[PDB]
Amino acid sequence: VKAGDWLPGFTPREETVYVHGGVEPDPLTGAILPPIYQNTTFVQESVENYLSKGFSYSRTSNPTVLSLEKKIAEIEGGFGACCFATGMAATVTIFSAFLAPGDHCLVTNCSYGGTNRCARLHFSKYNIDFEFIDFRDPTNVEKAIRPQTKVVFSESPCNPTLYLADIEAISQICKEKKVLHVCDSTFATPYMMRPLDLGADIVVQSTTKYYDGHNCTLGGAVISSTKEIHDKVFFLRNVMGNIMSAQTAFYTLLTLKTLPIRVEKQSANAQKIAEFLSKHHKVEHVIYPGIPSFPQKELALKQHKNVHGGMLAFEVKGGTEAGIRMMNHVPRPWSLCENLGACESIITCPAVFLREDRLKVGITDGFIRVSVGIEDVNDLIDGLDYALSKA
Amino acid sequence: GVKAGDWLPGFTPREETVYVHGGVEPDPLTGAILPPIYQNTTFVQESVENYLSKGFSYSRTSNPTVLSLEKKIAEIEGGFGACCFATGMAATVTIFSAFLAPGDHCLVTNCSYGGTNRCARLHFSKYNIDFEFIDFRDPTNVEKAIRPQTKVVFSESPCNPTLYLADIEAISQICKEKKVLHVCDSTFATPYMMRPLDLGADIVVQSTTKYYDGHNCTLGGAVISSTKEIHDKVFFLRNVMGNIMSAQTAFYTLLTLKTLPIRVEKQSANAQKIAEFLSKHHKVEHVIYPGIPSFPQKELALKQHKNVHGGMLAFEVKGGTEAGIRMMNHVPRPWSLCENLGACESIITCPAVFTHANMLREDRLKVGITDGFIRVSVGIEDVNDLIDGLDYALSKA
Amino acid sequence: ECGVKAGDWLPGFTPREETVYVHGGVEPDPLTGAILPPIYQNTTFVQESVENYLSKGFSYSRTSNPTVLSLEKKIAEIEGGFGACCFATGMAATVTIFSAFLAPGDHCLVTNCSYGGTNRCARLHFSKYNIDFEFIDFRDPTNVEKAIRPQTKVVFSESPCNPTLYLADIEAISQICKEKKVLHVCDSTFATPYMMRPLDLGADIVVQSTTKYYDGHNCTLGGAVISSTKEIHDKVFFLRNVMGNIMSAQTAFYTLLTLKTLPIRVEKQSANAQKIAEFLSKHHKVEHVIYPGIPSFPQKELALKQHKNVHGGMLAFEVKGGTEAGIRMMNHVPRPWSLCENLGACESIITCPAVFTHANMLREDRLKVGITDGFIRVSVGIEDVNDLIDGLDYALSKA
Amino acid sequence: FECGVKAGDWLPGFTPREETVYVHGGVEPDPLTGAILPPIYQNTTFVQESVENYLSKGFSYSRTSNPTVLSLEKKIAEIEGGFGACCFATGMAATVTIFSAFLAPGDHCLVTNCSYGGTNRCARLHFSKYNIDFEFIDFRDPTNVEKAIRPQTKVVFSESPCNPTLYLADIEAISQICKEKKVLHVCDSTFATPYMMRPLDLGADIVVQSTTKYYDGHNCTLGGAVISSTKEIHDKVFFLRNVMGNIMSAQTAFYTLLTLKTLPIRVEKQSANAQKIAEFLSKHHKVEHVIYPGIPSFPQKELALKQHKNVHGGMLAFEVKGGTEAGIRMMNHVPRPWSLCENLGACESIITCPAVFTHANMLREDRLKVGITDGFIRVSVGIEDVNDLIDGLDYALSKA
Ligand SMILES: *Cc1c(COP(=O)(O)O)cnc(C)c1O
Ligand SMILES: *Cc1c(COP(=O)(O)O)cnc(C)c1O
Ligand SMILES: *Cc1c(COP(=O)(O)O)cnc(C)c1O
Ligand SMILES: *Cc1c(COP(=O)(O)O)cnc(C)c1O
Repeated sequence: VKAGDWLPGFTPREETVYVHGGVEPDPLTGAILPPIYQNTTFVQESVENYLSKGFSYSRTSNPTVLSLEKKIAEIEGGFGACCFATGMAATVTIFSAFLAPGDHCLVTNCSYGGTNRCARLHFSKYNIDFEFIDFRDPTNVEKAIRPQTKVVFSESPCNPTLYLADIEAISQICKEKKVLHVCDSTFATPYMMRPLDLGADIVVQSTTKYYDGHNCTLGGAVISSTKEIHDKVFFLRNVMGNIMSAQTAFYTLLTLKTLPIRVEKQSANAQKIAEFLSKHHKVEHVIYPGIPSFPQKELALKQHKNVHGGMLAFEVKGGTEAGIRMMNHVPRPWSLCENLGACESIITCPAVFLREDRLKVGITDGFIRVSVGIEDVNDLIDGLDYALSKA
Repeated sequence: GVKAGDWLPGFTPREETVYVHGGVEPDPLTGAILPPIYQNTTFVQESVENYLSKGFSYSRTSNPTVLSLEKKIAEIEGGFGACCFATGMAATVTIFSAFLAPGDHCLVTNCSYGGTNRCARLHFSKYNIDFEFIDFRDPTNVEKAIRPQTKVVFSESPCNPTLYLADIEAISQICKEKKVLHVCDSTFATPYMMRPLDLGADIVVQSTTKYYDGHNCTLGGAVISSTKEIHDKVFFLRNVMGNIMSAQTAFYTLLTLKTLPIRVEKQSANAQKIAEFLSKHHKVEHVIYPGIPSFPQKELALKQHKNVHGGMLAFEVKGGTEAGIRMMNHVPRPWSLCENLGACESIITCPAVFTHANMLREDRLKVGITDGFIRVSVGIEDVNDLIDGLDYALSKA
Repeated sequence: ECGVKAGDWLPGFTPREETVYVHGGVEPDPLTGAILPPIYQNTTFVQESVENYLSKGFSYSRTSNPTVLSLEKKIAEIEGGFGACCFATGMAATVTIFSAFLAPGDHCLVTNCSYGGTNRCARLHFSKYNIDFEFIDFRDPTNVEKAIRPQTKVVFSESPCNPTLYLADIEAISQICKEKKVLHVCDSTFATPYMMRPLDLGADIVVQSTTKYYDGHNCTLGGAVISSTKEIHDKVFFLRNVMGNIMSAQTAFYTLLTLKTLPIRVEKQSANAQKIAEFLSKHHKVEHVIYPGIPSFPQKELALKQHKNVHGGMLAFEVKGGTEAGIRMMNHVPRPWSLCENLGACESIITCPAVFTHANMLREDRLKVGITDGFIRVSVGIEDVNDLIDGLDYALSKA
Repeated sequence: FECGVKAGDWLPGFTPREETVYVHGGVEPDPLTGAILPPIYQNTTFVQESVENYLSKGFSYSRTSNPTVLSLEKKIAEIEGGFGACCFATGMAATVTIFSAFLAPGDHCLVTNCSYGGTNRCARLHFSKYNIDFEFIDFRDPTNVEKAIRPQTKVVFSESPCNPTLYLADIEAISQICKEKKVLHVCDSTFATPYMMRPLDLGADIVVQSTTKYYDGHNCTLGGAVISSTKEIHDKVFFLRNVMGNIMSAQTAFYTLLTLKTLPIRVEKQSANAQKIAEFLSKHHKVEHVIYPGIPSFPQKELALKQHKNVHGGMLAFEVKGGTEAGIRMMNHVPRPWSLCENLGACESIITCPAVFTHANMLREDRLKVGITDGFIRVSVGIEDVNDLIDGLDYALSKA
């Protein structure tokens, strides 16, 4: 083999896949990065050679988006991947493809609020029955499955309570029951957990959070384990017109190269911050998979690779008013906003951004979600200490 | 005392002024004449109490650049509001997802855009929604087919690719009398030639990919709503389905929309000349263009078309499918053999051999797509080069 | 006849003007068929071997880039030159000209009412290199003939001039410089190739600020040097690599998009400008109007000989009442007008050089370069001309 | 620590630590919208509200200044520890602006003889035509710089580490010498990055950066930066950048603002991988010499540990046994994940041989005078798994 070739029998290791996976220099010019195909249509050789070069119209497929999809499928370990404008678009495409009137769908009751509301308020009007259950015990999944059940939709770790779901056990249950297991691994990243290695049928990802990790783009990704699922997803994406654009795909191809080192820094910072918070006299409870008080420490040790993530949560003593004061006084470098998984550490209120339906979802009084970034951990802890001084 | 930066109080801007400036003012912070690109996911909040005080939180729900474009588009189309989407298909599917439910009936023109038709029949009907495809050239047919289950009447004019016209005013009168939502896709028309919201339509769907862009650069869609209620439901469902337009695409479209009037004027003058040339060419059987006397709906065209008759035309070659294939395989530069329309670059397509090549012949003659039908999207090149290329190609058929 | 197929031009085809603006120097992407050139937003290019170094034509984006190269071939075709080199700004292009073709002890003739950037560039920077710049009247070519020295290497003309709209006979000056064997460089930013191509008229080098009409949307900055011979082009290319002022791929993509509508943009701008100049010429508050399309124009013979299709989107006038009247007018110019510094855009722009850009310079020099006290520069856009005239009328009512 | 600041403010008197500055320096949420990232002002001109309020909002024309570029410039000035900074289309543009602003006919300028080939070519092929004398000397000894200073000397242009021999220059001693002799000190710290060495901290007057390499670190954009220690130097550079029309674009500034946030962790990973790779290469039968500041064989190890912070860098060099032919064989058989190209400092590992690619048309004596031997290989270590990089290098050396 010569320059530009991978060694025969090569299995690139993880970080190599994040830097190089599924992307090669441009054949025409040798450009080390994939050029941006900011372009609607593609000229055909003739009528008989329609699609001979692989492209026709950017709503159906785009070369930059295709390069990103190949990289994403390689990173998550699936057959194929389809990229979308947003993570909600990926979720909605899954629900549109695999649910018909009369079908049943099991969802984790602490899913992302957008997923829950899109199921509850929109798709329910098509006479699809969504049942929200506790995924912490896989036996609940096994006993709630009906003959009409098509999709089991898990999420691990959960937004924002950080509950874990045993992806391997749930997937075994679903294979025995012949139902599609879809897993939302946005909080974990493939660097900490790949549900496809654990038997899941589909992975859904909001690339907005960690794939980007720069507060730059929006994006979604559906990673399919087989060709049939992938082809159904691709067809429906073309039908619904929610494909990701070439510029976003270029941004994400760039940002994905640093996901491992970013997540390593974020999870080290998060470990230190969780320990600090767990020894703080104004903090009632701290949720982080890496500290011994984590209720699902056994599952986290079984399921998490490399790290325990940049996401944590905590409750301030005194409830809603103390939490609101603290968040109103959290100083820079923190940012009080709605995203997560970025270089910029973010602090959020889930509720104030009915308590009867929220206390059942785990978001109790004074629940604070923390997305740790890559700043100096001491500056972050200084800001947190000052903010807690106002609680 | 009107000063620099203000509009004169009682002076409504005219059309081209609206296309250049509509709904976009210089950046308050810096004075930037173009609004900056908010290539940015999230927006910092001043406090928990002052949530959304500056109007933004998350770009999937709303983005400042996208919002500027939406204000310009709503101004140009003459509606209350607008929501911009990643594609035109996204906008159409958002309409269908918002206003249809199992058991409802929806009327669509049988010569709709292929994507609209395929989206209805292969996806939404699995939700037990009945889509009936009737001929919209006679509004009394729409008046007949409306039932108590009917919720949406989906018209298109001019139609892709047959350029059939629908009388938006008469159809809107019908739907208003019958209390049913009239949605019109005027992508082929552009707001410069026809504004369905002026003609009584309740919703307009646009694929900004075509003429709003006009440069083969971006994908995009738009839903322009006549009332606050329709706009609010479209906005909510767009946030739910995550198919909003990107900020970079919105910037591109804000740039290209400024030249839509002159672009469409050049394209339509070129198209008139090309249609006349084709109509007096011996290897051409039929020519379809609203601006030549042989157009079957000349009365409606003169009634509801403004300024121009469009850059789209169509024609049939003598000898049918094989002759059309030969000709299209021999259409030289400056022409492009591809799938888009409405761009500065002139484009030749065969919907029977490219878009509906997998479709059977028996049902493609019902869409009016004869085999040998050729869709022409005229660009802004010198019309003599375009005619020379067409003549060379026709010599091969 | 022939047997060319789709994607081919007819044999020996010479595209007409507008066709060159839409398609010139750009073919679909050979790899994918993409109708537009993809953006090569990347720094370095991988080589397949030591032997095949540069075999695919690219190594490093500072030296050259595929998107920039597409734009450069298009611009060379549009201006009718051998080659083109694209730069980050128009001033970058001009500075590269001056850096390449002047040395200590050399003489260079510049039009006295040149653009302020070129004048400042020569007087405040390059003069330090013992290059002697002389600023003369270019409205009479015999002035150019009489000012040429044995040490002269460059004659830098500009037509129409920024902002006086003075013209220069590019053909006669080109004849003079050919006779005495000195390089003729011409800045035709204000004209655009759609109105005047100096290389057609015997110029050796054309300099363009693509920021203005090439862009025409107030979006990007950019410059271009178009060379009539391979030797000049190679010198410019080498120095552009040395100085690191190449245009970026994103800017090149923007300009490739915007250039496609320059003909229709300029047609609309010039029709609007003709109507606006005719309106202002009759105006109570207006002292003079300067536009090549009205009989008032002093150099109308040269304009009719030298201008193709249009007389441009630029005009200028003088408000009666001096600097205070100018200031009142500017302070009350309403939308759709904009009070700013660019020109050639779809958005109509208006400004007064004496109180904004040239406020620091002494009145004697302003009058020396023809910029009177009430001088107003007007870049006409593509808005409805009636709204523009209404705005001008109100602003003048406050004068 | 008893104050009353709230969300959006820094703590009073706060000086953030290094990584915090890389993420947040020079940048705050957008006042209009709260946008956490600076919007891209893809925009030429800026409307003025009045004749009297001209420039009251800070901007007029993007060739002179642009808000995105200014945000990046503030971040860079904070990161390098300087008064001000101006950003340019390329690094060569930054260097060219320095040479244009501070040199006149008859002036003398000392340049490190192993400077980046572009700077050397810039000096000899273009600026020397203005009767500016450029003398190229060995900067590894500050006494050489002091003895080589002439009455007409105005600029001393150091580089450390130098492209590509990785020679070091004692920035602090050279700065002391220049400050005594009242001469400008410009330092090209492109290879080092501010994360490893900040020459303004060590007394330099001007820092020149190619943001193309490590600031970007993604093979994405070109750019340059001039960081000035005083307002006077900064104003001179600003004025001349407006004259030269070589300012950075807003889009490039946005890209670089994005990528600068990960420079610390990127450089940490790159330098750890580079330490391992240099050891593995110090260790090979086909390798004659390895040059990396982090291994004991480095000739300037003492200066390296005095001057370098946190890391020893992602750049290394070595020389294969067997000269140009073995070097060519290895280069022709360097497999993925390596790339054979001309940039450096990126996430993608890059390898090249200057004597056969960029300096191939250069005389051999001229190359050996700069220390570019026949088997000389320049290695830019990325952030891939170091074992894959080592396997690729081992396969390539097997075919040498
Ligand atoms: C944010 C999020 C989503 C939605 O992705 P978007 O890009 O915002 O549409 C889905 N799932 C999870 C777990 C998320 O955190
Ligand atoms: C092309 C087209 C569409 C689809 O719009 P996209 O932007 O391609 O998704 C819808 N309607 C009509 C009339 C069209 O021509
Ligand atoms: C504006 C202008 C220039 C300078 O070009 P920039 O892109 O602004 O640097 C040069 N010449 C003329 C005639 C101009 O109008
Ligand atoms: C690459 C480089 C430069 C030139 O910077 P560009 O961005 O390529 O113009 C200058 N100095 C050093 C040390 C370099 O490595």
